[PDB]
Amino acid sequence: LPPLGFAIAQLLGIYILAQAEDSLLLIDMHAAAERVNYEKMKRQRQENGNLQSQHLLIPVTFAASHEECAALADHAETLAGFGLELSDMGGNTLAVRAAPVMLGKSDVVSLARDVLGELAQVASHENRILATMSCHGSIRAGRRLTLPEMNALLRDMENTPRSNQCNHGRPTWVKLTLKELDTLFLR
Amino acid sequence: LPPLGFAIAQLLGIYILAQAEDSLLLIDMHAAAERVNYEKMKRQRQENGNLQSQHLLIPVTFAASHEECAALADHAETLAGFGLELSDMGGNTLAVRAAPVMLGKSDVVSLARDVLGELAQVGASHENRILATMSCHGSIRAGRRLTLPEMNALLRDMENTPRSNQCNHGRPTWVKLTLKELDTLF
Amino acid sequence: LVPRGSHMLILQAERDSLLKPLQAFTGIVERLHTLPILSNVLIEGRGGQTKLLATDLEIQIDTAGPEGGAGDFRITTNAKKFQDILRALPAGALVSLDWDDNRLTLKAGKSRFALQTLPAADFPMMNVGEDISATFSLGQERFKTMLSQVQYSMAVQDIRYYLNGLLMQVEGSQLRLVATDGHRLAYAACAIDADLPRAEVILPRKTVLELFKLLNNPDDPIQIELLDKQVRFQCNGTTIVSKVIDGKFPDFNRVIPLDNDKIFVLSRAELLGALERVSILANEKFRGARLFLQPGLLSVVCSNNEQEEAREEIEIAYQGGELEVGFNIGYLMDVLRNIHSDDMQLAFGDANRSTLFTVPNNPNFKYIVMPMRI
Amino acid sequence: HMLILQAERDSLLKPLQAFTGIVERLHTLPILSNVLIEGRGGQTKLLATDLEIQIDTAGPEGGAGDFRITTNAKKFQDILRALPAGALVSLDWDDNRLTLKAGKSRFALQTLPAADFPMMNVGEDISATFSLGQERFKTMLSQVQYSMAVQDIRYYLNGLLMQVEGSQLRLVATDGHRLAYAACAIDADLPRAEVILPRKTVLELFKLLNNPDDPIQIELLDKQVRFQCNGTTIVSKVIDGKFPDFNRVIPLDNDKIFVLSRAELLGALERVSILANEKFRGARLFLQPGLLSVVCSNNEQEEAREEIEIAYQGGELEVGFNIGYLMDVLRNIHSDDMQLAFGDANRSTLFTVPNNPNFKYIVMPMR
Amino acid sequence: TLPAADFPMMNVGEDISATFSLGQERFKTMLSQVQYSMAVQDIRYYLNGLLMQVEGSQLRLVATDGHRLAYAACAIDADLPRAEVILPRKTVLELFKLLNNPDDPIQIELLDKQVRFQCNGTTIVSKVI
Repeated sequence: LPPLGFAIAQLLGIYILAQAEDSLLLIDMHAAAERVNYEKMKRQRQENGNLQSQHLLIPVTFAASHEECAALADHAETLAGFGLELSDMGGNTLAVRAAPVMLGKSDVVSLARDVLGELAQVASHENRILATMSCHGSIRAGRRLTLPEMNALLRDMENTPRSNQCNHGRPTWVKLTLKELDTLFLR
Repeated sequence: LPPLGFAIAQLLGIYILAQAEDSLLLIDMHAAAERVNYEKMKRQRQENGNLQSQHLLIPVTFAASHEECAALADHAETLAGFGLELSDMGGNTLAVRAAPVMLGKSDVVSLARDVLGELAQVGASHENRILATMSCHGSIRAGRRLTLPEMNALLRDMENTPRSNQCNHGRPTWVKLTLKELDTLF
Repeated sequence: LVPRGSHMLILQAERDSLLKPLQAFTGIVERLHTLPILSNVLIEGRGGQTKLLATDLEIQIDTAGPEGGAGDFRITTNAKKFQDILRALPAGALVSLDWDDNRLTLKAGKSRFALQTLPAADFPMMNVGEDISATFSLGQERFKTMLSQVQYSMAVQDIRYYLNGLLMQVEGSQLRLVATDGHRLAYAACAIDADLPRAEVILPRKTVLELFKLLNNPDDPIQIELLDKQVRFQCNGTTIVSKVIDGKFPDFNRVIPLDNDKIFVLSRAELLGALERVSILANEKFRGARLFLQPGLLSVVCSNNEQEEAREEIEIAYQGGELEVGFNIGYLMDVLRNIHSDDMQLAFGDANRSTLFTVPNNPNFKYIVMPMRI
Repeated sequence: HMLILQAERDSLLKPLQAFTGIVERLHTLPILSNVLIEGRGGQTKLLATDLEIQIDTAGPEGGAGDFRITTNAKKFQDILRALPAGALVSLDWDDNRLTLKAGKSRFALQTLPAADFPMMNVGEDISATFSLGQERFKTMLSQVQYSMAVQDIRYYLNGLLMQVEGSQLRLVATDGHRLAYAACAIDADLPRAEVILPRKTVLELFKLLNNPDDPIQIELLDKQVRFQCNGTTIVSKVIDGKFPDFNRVIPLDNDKIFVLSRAELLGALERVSILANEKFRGARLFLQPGLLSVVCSNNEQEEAREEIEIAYQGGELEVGFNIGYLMDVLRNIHSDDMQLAFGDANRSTLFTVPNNPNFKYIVMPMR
Repeated sequence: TLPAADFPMMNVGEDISATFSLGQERFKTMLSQVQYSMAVQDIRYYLNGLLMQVEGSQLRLVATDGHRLAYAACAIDADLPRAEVILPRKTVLELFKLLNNPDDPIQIELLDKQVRFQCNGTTIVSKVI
């Protein structure tokens, strides 16, 4: 009954699910589990004022080229409004002490560094701030898909999807029909 | 042994997909298994002069058209040579007590009917009924191939068995896609 | 001299006297490794006494096996098959181990087993450092209690590798176990019967779990020796040698808050049950739980995607100011699950900084969680 | 980029080849796969170890001023052997990289610090020191090696007992089913001492004894043994245990004694072994006055038989043997005649060299 | 022993499409020049072998595994029509063993889907691929 539902192999880096009424499909990768998993970040940006965040205990210091405080000290309200909270511990050293939970796993240094240089502007409304945060704070290249969530991940990605999320211009789920498989058997 | 591929899953009913160093490969399970079954049956026929047999629980309720019973009355030694031993129940019905191994798994009535209707007009003398006519089981038609620790066994079809590339007609039975399927994503 | 390929007795023992020492050497055996002999257990006989040994190149565990003489020997055999065979034998069955070339023969009842062996010279042995920086000992009950009080705050496979093990530190006559993931931290301490200079190691998580299994005699002590970047634990006739995590552990002193003013003591079991109840209708992935603290009342509230809400209240002996603070309910539940005391003391500052969990009249345990903004 | 070494190809490869034996190609410790090169005072030393046997030798000469490096033994030896006959090889040191330059070939190899190389804790308490010609030592080792056990459960049998008493040196080897005993006179007067040389040390020492004229010096440390010859030093641990009493094994009353041609018996065994059950082979010997018959049969009921004429009169005896235990002594002993002493099918069999008391070989027959 | 009645002789072909002969040393040199390019247990059964092709007075040996190819050729004392067979790898190795007389000639006959090699009083009949 439900369109676009299956779970097949996810060979090494491109997930595959084939039960959509005699037409096999293939999920892109975490490249899909990050584009679709972070459009709900835009949908959660409206439910409450700011992105739900966890404090840390031990703050994390990093390099922060040119101290990147031209984008942190002045732009502290919006930066805290999208989850990250940083303090300036010493000269040319930045210490993050709170990070959004939708990243979850780890490595707040990468998120902080590649979001600090993104908000260097001044319109004032930059949606791209979300996009960068999506590209690494998801299922990372590593352990294979969880079979308990193999089909569930595809169903959830499609449920909150936006019909070819097109983060890279490439359609995530590529249709390929039974007749197309029969045709591609070059005789 | 880096093989043809390493079977990863099923594909909607007729294909079995296997990952290898190149990409995932779509093996037409029925076609490739028909090829390998024909090959193995002929290899087991040129040697020992008969096919491997197997008995089984639950005979089949053949229903045995009239003259096929008389064909069974004709020397059933050849039928034992095809791996099919079957018995008469009465009137004009039969039931197979033993089916050849390498096919099994259903519809043994079709195999026995093919060979037994071939037993009419004794001349034999052709022996090319062991093809798709007797290979009218292949692998599973469209249902199930277990949970994968038998899929690789069919993925070992063409190792040490010839007649791989060109099928019974010329239609391919495996790979079309390479690692460069990213073009499909445009 | 005996005829070639004659079955030579090497061991005989009652079933349990063999299976019990074996069961100390399977939590470290990796059932499918790149080295076949790493899947084996080593049995050594000398002067009538037996030792069983296993390793994963990181943790080497040995113990005394059953008795039986007959020609000082060393064998290796597949740990899983051998243990399965022993476990499938009757409760008090007598087991006889023979050797014939590359085959080992178990005889028990009317049962033969022909297992295979690998050369003992091929078994990798850990090179134990001969430099000991500190040696001490303490009761196994206290050490196991401390381990259970801290081992739930470690981070499993974090990019900061030093936050995966447990910091074991000795200073003067004090032993301290500190565990911390990223957000939470647990600290346990006790007194030891020595005067040792300050030293510290970072025990790997697998070492922590195996050490937790090892502590089975509450009244007997365990001895800990800090080698040069190795640790040797010894107790119950069993020796564990373990590699350590090489790195600097974070300073937990700056971690611990010192000015939390809103303090109240409440039942551990009641609070844990309330948190378990309210977590049912919370979001299943991130689990935001809000605590409302008012004089005489503590409320726990949770909500999920489907606009469902759960709320419980607890009467407490509190009179200070109100405070609304968010938490990841897993951190709250872990301490209540792993602590076996009746009451717990909760100290809050403001909703932006650390919250202190303590056990009343127990200065040796501390637990710090920092809140989320939910 | 400091140039640390330069030498002709053979002057480096030849010292290296004294170390490929004891390097284990895949080992738990990474640096144990590396050879240690140590240059001091213009002299070069090459060293390797497996923590059981450490071998060191003098390498080439040259500048070689105060360096210590470790580099992968197999790759370095393979690169050296792949170079022309008289190539000039130069080793440069750049931090963590070793550059090998030869002709028009550059190799960038990874190195490991010498501070991490496990030098053996060589003992300094020498009990007995002696020396003997390398050829005699090699002959005795060849006479006794084949009776050693390989990867046996009783680890003390996975080696060779070397025993010095008075002016006599004895090598004993056994596997619980056969025993080889060799003895010789050495120009020394030592208190009775004995060690259990490991099998790997036995084989490496077999490789070492290449100069038939020069002597080899053997020193007994406290549970270690040092061999020195040809500018090469081998320090080996000894097996911890007490070796079996070989006197209880050697029979002294086997009366069915006869002498026969070693080559003829070896050929007879090689011919008859072709037809036998493979796992349990045993060939049967039938000893009757004037005749020795070697018979084999297999599962398929095929039978092979050879007969050898011998000078013998005392009774008859049928006895089964594993042909390996026979062919080993027939192949490694270089006398034309062999003297066989038999008891019965239960007792052992004594193989000796006629008029040579210094060699004995005992085999337990089967049923 | 086993009876000679059971031992199966091969059904030797009776239609000789082509017959030629050449120096054994030259054939061995060509085979050694092309044998290393054969595939070893490739799934393409037709590549685990050696294509022998005769056209006019030209004898040609072709081998390939998909990634490489070897071609050898020679002039033979014949005017045969174009024909080609795929000798199996085992046949190639046994024939490589067979060619032990550099001066004597070897005769090759292409039967119907079979090839017969004759030289030094030895005959080998093999099925083509």
